[PDB]
Amino acid sequence: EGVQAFIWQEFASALEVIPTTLAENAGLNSIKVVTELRSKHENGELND
Amino acid sequence: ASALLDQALELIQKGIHPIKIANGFDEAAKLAISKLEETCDDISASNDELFRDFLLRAAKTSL
Ligand SMILES: [Mg+2]
Repeated sequence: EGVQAFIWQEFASALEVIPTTLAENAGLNSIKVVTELRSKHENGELND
Repeated sequence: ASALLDQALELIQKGIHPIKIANGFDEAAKLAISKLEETCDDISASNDELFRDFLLRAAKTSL
C-alpha cells in the first residue's frame, strides 16, 4: 500500500518482458501466451 | 493525443497489431462520449435568469 507499492507492481510488470520477447521471436501472440502463462502459474506454480 | 500515442507505444512493444489497437481505441472513444452525453448537465431546462449565468460561468472557465 501507499507509494512504494506502485513501484513494485511496475517492477513485476517489467520482469514479464523476457517471456514476451521469447514468445514474439517465436511469432506467437505474446499477450495470449502470457495471460495464459500467468493463469496457469497462479495454480500449477513453478514450471509453466 | 500524445498520451494515447504513448499508451499505444507500450502496447506495441508488447506485440499487438496497431490497426486492432486503433480500432480498439475508437470503440473505446464511442463509450466515453456516450457516458458524457448521459451525464452532462443541461441549460435548456433553465429560466432566462439562470441561462445568462451559466454562459458567464463558462466564460469565467475559459478565461
Ligand atoms: Mg481554456
